[PDB]
Amino acid sequence: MQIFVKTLTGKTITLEVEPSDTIENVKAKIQDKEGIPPDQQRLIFAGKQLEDGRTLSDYNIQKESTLHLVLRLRGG
Amino acid sequence: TDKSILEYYGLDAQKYVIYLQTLAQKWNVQYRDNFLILEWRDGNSWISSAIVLLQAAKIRFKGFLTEAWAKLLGGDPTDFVAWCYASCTAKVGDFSDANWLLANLAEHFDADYTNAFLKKRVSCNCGIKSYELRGLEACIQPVRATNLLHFKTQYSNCPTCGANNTDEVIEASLPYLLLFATDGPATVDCDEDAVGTVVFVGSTNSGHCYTQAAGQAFDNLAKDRKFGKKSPYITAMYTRFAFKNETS
Ligand SMILES: [Zn+2]
Repeated sequence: MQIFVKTLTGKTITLEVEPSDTIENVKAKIQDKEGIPPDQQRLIFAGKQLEDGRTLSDYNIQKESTLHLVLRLRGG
Repeated sequence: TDKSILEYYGLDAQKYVIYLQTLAQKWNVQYRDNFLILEWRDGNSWISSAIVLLQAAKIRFKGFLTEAWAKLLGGDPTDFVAWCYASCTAKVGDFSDANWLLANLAEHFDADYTNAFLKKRVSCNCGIKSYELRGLEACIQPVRATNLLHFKTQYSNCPTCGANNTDEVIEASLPYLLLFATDGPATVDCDEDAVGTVVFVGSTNSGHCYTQAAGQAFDNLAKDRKFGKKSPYITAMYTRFAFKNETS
């Protein structure tokens, strides 16, 4: 199925995914098109932070959903 | 183990271990003006930032975090901060992301998600699409820079017609609006209407953050940080955000 991602700079890209895809799988797909390292990525769906170990299914993410790709920050 | 523990705390097994680990921590606190401030140690500031933020926005919690937040404000951050680390799979010492933490916490805000809405309109060569966001999704909003100018009108490309498109906020009614930066800190003027902001300085892979509220900077490390209207913001928050449009 197809979903949309809004990138760091608000570009809209399209990904081909399945409900069984993990968040890491999606980050990898994003890296393919955008060149952004997985460990620099935070993915958001409808306000909720998406976690590496889990699947699109786990979050009830359906076709033509839009996710938000956000630069991950590391401050202390 | 049991899951009326894992579900009362809102944490999976791995995170619940971290939570238990962090319950041993003692977090020293002091007042500055009317804000409770955690003493800085061990890469603390992304914890501290969120905590000052929540106070500025007069936020309350439901569930387990209700009493955890009450205890923090009464001087004992242990239960609340433990959940904070656990929610981000972080150990004390780790540097991390205040906006990640704030999104985790927002799930448990005692807030009007029931009636919260954003009415939006996207325009492209496909035509004009009106649509609506509700609940928590409507309140937590990714932007390129955290002020209302960058929130109310956003731009992208439409994958269907290939034209640049325009997505605008037509109407809003929210218990709070939480703006967070999508591409790291971006230096802009904050809105005077923002009850608080988070500023991030240094490398995004090794930085330091602090919160601004009531015309002051609350950096739990640098006690003489100067407030700056124009700063490298990653976060801005508004209380009872309401707006209905015009555009002609
Ligand atoms: Zn179009």
